[PDB]
Amino acid sequence: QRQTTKSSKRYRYSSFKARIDDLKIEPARNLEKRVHDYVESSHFLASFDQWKEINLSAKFTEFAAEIEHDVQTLPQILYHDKKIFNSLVSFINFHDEFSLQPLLDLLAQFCHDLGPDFLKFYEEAIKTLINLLDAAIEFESSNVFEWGFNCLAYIFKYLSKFLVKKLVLTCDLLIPLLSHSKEYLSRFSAEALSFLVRKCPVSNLREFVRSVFEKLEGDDEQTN
Amino acid sequence: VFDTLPNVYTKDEALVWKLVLSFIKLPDENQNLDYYQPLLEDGANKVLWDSSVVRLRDTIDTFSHIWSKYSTQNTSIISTTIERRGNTTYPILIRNQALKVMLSIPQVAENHFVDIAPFVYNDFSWTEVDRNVFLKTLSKFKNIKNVYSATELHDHLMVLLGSRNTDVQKLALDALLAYKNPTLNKYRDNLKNLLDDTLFKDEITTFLTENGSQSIKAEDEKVVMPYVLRIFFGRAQVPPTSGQKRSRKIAVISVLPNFKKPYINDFLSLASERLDYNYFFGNSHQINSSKATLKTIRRMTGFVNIVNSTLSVLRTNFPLHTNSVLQPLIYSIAMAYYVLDTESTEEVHLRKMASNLRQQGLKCLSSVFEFVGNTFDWSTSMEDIYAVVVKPRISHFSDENLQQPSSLLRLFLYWAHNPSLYQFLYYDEFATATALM
Amino acid sequence: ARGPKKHLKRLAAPHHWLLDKLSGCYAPRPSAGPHKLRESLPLIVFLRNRLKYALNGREVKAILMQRHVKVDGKVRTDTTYPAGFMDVITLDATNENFRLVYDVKGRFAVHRITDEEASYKLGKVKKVQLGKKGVPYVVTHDGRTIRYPDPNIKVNDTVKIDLASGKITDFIKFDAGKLVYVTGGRNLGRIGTIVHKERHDGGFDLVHIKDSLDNTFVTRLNNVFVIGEQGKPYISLPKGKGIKLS
Amino acid sequence: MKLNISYPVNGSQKTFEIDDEHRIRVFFDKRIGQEVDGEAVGDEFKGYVFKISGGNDKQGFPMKQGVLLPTRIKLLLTKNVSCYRPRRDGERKRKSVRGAIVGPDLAVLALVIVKKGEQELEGLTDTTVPKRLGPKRANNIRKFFGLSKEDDVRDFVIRREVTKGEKTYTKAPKIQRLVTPQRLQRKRHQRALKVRNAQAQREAAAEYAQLLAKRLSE
Amino acid sequence: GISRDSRHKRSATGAKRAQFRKKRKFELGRQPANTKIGAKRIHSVRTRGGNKKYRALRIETGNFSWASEGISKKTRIAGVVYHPSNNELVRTNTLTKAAIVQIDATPFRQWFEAHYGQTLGKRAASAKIESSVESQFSAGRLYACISSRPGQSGRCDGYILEGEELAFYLRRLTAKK
RNA sequence: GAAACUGCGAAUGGCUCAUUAAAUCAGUUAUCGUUUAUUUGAUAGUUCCUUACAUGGUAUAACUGUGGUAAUUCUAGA
RNA sequence: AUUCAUAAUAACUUUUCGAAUCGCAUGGCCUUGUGCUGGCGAUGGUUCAUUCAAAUUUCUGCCCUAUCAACUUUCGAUGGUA
Repeated sequence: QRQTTKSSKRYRYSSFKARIDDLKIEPARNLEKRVHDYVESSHFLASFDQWKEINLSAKFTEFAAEIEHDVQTLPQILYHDKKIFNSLVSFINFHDEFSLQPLLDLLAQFCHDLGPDFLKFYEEAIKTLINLLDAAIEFESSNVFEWGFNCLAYIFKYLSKFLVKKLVLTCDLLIPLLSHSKEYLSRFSAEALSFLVRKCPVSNLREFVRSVFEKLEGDDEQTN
Repeated sequence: VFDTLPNVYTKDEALVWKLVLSFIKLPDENQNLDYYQPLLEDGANKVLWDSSVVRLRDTIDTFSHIWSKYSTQNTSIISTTIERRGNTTYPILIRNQALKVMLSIPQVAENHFVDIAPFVYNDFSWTEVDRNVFLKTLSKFKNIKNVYSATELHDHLMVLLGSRNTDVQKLALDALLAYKNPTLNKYRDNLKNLLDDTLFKDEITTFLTENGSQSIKAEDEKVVMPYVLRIFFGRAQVPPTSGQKRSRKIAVISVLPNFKKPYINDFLSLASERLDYNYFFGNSHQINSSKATLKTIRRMTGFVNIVNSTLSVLRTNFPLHTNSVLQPLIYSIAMAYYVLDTESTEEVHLRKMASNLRQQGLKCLSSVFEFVGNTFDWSTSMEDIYAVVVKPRISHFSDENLQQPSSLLRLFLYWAHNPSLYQFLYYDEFATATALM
Repeated sequence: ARGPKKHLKRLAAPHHWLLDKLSGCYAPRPSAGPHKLRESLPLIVFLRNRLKYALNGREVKAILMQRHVKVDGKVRTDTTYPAGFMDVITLDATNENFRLVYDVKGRFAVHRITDEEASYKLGKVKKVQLGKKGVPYVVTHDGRTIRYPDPNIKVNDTVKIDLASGKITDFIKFDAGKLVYVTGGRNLGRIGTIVHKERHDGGFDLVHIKDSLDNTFVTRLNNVFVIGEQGKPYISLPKGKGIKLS
Repeated sequence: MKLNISYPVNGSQKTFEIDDEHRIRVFFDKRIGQEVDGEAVGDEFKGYVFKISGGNDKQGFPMKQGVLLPTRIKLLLTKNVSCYRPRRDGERKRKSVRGAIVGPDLAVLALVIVKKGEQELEGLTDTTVPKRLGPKRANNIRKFFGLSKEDDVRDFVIRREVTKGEKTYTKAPKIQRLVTPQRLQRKRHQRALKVRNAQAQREAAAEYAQLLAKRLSE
Repeated sequence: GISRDSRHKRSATGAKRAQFRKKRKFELGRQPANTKIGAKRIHSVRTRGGNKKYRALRIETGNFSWASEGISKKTRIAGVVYHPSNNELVRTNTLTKAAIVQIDATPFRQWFEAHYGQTLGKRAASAKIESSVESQFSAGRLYACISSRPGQSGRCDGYILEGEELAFYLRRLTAKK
C-alpha cells in the first residue's frame, strides 16, 4: 500500500527507499529547459558557468579554479582534454556529496562536446561511475543515484552510434551494476542499457542476445 | 456451559465427577495417532520451469504440488486420508477448563477428593494458574477437617504457605484457615495483615516483639509459630534487588532474634530440610549422585546466606544443632570443593557460583566458631569438619592464602588461640601447623 | 504576571540586534538554551537580518527544517535558538563556518571561519565542582558540563574544547599578561592584555586591562574572558582586533 | 412512569410504560442497587428479578448512587464520577442531581434483569444484539479463543466483511502488544547501548586516574 | 485560609498598612497535621513544584538510634512524656519534633545482650554504660527525643537521651511533677 | 482520516489605573535562605542471593443500542 | 566564610527510579535456526549543571497636613526559645 491518497499538506517525509522506488531514469521521458541545450558557445562551458554561479562547495570550487583557468573555448577543450578528464575523475573519486551534481553534469556535457574522441576515456569513465554508485549505497543519497544514473544515460545518448556498434563490451562493463545484489542497481542500470539496446539495430542485436544468453549459462547459479 | 452446569450436577453428581477427573488426568496423559505409514517413494522432479512473475509462480506451484502428490500417490493417499479423518488431540487448556468447573462446584470434590490427593502429594507438570485455581477450590471446601487425608494435606499445605509467591501464600493461608481452630481464629487478621505487603513491618513490630500488648500467648505461640515460621521463610526468600526489599529481608532476620531457642532451631531446620545432607551422612564423605546442578547449588547458596545473616544478628545467643545447621553447612562446602574439582573450566556460570559458595561457607564457619566457639562440644564432628577443611586446602594453603587474613586462616587462628580446640592441630600430623609455618 | 513570558516587544529587545523600530511590534524572544536572554543572538536574527539569506521568518524556518544549520556541530531546528558568544555555526551548503564574536562597536560580528578552526570552541571555565560518585566537573559559560578535567583548571579560566567529542583539548590560566576579550559593559569588544586584578572580598573584583596602544581601562571579572597568551590569540580575531579609536 | 429494562446477557433492552400505583408502591422506598420481584411488579414479569440501576425524575435530573435522600440535592461533582463530564482540567461544577431512594416523583426507572423468570419477554429475551468489536490485544485474542501459547494470533484475528458498491472488502485490527522481530531488535539494542555506556565511563575514569597518578608522580 | 504574608502586620513603627493586593498562592499555608499515636495513616500533600510531602495523621512505630555506640533500630512509641512547647500537646499525645517519648526497649536490649555478651540490669570496659540508661532498661522503656517532622516526612525518628540530655530532661520532668 | 482517549498550550497576549504615601517604583545588593515545566550539557551494567520477558493485567471513551427534561457545551442504564 | 560540594556506617519508607513504548530501514554473521548480532531518530526517565522564570530581601529617595504630639501592645506591637 504505497501512498495513494495524498495528504493536504506540503512537506511529507519520503524515506530513502520510497524515493528510490519512485525514481525513474529516462531524461527524454523527462524534459525541461536544459541549459546546455539552450546556449551554444560550447556545451561544457555553458554548464560550467551556470554551475560556478549555482554551486558553492569546496571540491567544485577547487575544480572550477583549475579548469576555468584552462578551458574557455572549444579548441582549448580539444587540446587539453586529458588534463580536464583527469581532474573530473580525481574529484569524482573524492566522492563528495555536495560537489557531485556539478561534477557529473560536467562529465556528461564533456562527452557531449567530445563525442567520437571520448571513447579513449570511456572505459575508466565507466569504472569511476560504478565505484561512485557502490559508495553511494554506503552513504545513501537518492539524489546521488539520480545524478549518477542520469550521467550514464546521457553518456549513452551522446555516444549512441559507436556504443551500439560495439555493444557487447558495454554489457560486460555494466554487469557488475547489472547483476549487483541490490534491486535498484539492477533496476537503474538495466534502464540505461535499455535505452541503448532499443537504439541498437538488428544484427548487432542478434550478436548481443547470443552473448548475453551464454552469459546467463555462465551465471546459471545467479538469479540477479 | 459454566452458567448451566451448577444447576444439573445435582441431577447427576457422579458422571460429572468422572468427566472432571478424566479431563484432569487428560492432558498429562499421552495421546497417540501412530497411523499406518507406507514405504517411501522417491517420485518427484522439476516438472515445469521456474519463473519470477508471481502469479505464474503460483499456478506453477499448484500444478507441481498436485503432480508430486500423484507421483507419490501411496503415502499421499495416507495423508489425505488422515486430513479427512480429522484430529483427536484434546487441547492443552482442557485441564484448566475442568479445574474451573471444579471450582464452580466445590462440594463434589470435598465429597470425593480421593482421586485428587494423588496430585497434591505428587506436587503436580502443571501450570501455575491451574495450581492457583485448585487451591482456590480447597479454600472453597466446607468440611475441610474431614477430608480423605487431612494431615498429609495439611503438611503439603504448610509447604505451600512456605512458598515465596505472596499470592500462593495467601491461598495457602486461606486453606489452612479453612481448617478451624480457635487460636488461628484469634490470629486470623494478624496473619493476613502480615502477608499484606504494606503492613508487613508495622505488623512485625506490632505483635511479634516480646513483652507487649497483643503479644502471642504461650499455648497460642506453641500452636501458631510453625505458620509464622513458614511465612517468614517466604518473606526471607524475597530476593534483594532494591533498597525496599533489602530492608524487608533484613527486617525478617532482625525480628528472628526474639522468638525462642527451639523456634529458631526449627526455622533453620526448615532451611536444611529444603536442603539435604543424608547423602554424606549415610555415606561418609562420598557423593551418591553427581547432582552438581545449579538447582542444588543455589539452594545451598540461599541456605548459607540465610545462615550468615542469622549469625550476624544472633552472634552469641543463637543455638547450634548438628543435624540442622552444622551438617548442611559442611555438605555445602564439600559440594563446592567437589564441583570445582570435578568439572572443567568451560562451565563459567557453575564455576563462579561454586566459588562464591565456597567463599560464603568458609566465612560462615569462621564466623560460627568466633561466635559460639567454646560454648559447646565438637568431638562428635571434629573428624568430619577437619576433613572438609583439609581435602583441598592444606595442599596449597601457603601458596594461596598469604595476602590478607582469609576466613579459613582466621579459623585456624581461632583454633590456635583456643586451648580445648587444639584437637585439629593434633588431629593431623600437624598439617595445619605446618601450613601456617 | 503569573508565569513565564512568551513574547518580546521590539523596543525591549537587546539593542545589539540592530532591529528596525517600525517593521513590526514584536522581536524574536530567544528560546531557553545555552546563553542568557540578553547576550544571545537567535538564528532568525542571524540568518535573515545579518546574513540576508532569508527574507521572512517562514523562509528562515524553511532553511532550518531543511536541516542546513548546525550550532556547535549539532543540527538545530529551533528558529529562536539562542546562539551565543564564541559559537560556531556552520552552513555547509554554502561551505561557511561562522564564529560568533563581538565587533568593536559592541555588536555581534559575523566571523568567517575555516574548517580546522571550526573544529573547536573556547569556553570560560566558570564553576568547578565535585559531582556525584566523586567525579569532578567543570561548567563553562554556555552550559556545557565537562567531566574529568585537568586538576589545574580553576574558576575564571579558558578551556579550548573539541566540539566533535565534547572534550577539553587544553586550557589557559587567568594570570596577568594573558590576552583578554571583554564581553560586558561599556568596553565590550575591546581586546587587551590583563595588567592587574584588583580583588575585593564580598564585592566585585575589578580588572585593569591595557590595549596594544597602551590605553588602559577597568572592567569587572564578570566581563573579562581570557582568549590566549600574549600576542597569540587561540581564536581568529575579527577585523580591527578590538582596538577602539577616535 | 416508564421502566427502562435491559437484559445484559443478551444486552437487549426496551421501555414499558407503567400506571398501576400498586406496583409503583412495590417500587417506592427502595434504593438503587436493591432487589425487587417481577411477580410483585406484574404478571408478565413472573419469576423475574430486577436490580434498581438508575433513572431520572420528571424534570430530568438523574439518580446518583451514594446520596441517600429521596429528593434532589446540589453536589460539588469531581472528575471521575457519574452524571457529570468535566469540560476542563481540574474543573469542579456544582450540579443538581436526584437522590438514590426511589420515590413517586421518578419519571424513568432503569433496571437490569438478574434472574430470568419463566416467561418470554418479547424484545428482551427473544432477540439479542451481537458484540460490536472483538479483541485487539494479543493476549485478549488468545483468551477469547482459548489458544495455547504455542499458536500464533495473526491467523486467528477476527476480520469483518464490509462491502461498498460491488467490491466486498475485509478489515482486521492491529494486534497491539504483539511480539515482533522489531521489538526484539529494540530490546537487544537497549542492552547493547547500556553496555557501551558503562564501558565508556570506565575507560574515561581509568584514564583520569592515570593522569592524576602521573601528576602526583611528577 | 491560612496565609503567611507580612503585609497584614503592623509595620515596625507601629503603623498600619492598608491592603496592597489580593492574597497569593505562593505564600499559602496548610492545616497542621497533629500526629497522634495509633495505627499508621499518612496523607500525601502535593506541593509547589510537583513535590510531595507526607503528613502523618497517626503513627505508631518509629526509627530510633542509640548514639553512643552508633546503631539504629525500629521500635514502638509508647506515649509522649514532655514537650518543650505545650503541656497541652503532652496531654493530647501529639508527636512533633523535639518531643520526649517513652519507647520500647526490647530491640535495643536484645542487640546489647547479643553484642556485648552481657545482660542488662541486675571488653567489659566497653560494656560499661550509663546508670540512667541501665535503670530505664530494667524498667523496659527508654526516654527518646523525637527529632523529625512527622508532618513533613511522615516519620518519627529519634535518638535516645544520653548523659547531659537525659540529666536535663529528668530534672525538668521531676520538677514539673 | 471525522470522532474520542493521551500529550501539550490555555498562567502569555490584550485592556484599564480602582486601590496603594517607605507601599508601589527607580538605581543598588543578597539567597551560605528557596521552587523551577521547558531548553541546553552531562548522567543510572548493581554477576549471584533456595518453591511469562518472544514481552503481564483489568478497565473505560468514541461507537452500537434503550431513555429522560420546557430548556444548557445537561446526561442516566446496558 | 560554612554543619559546603562530595564520600562512608547502621537502620528506616503504605515509597520513588533502575525503558513491557513508537518510525524508517535491512545490514552483519553462521553451529541453516523463520538462530545470533546490528544501523539512523521519536518519546520518556532519575540526579546534578545551565537557561527562561519566580519568591523573598540590603542601602537611599516620595506630594499637602503640627489648629494631628505622643504612638504600638488583651485582639502580635519589639525580642528570646521550642
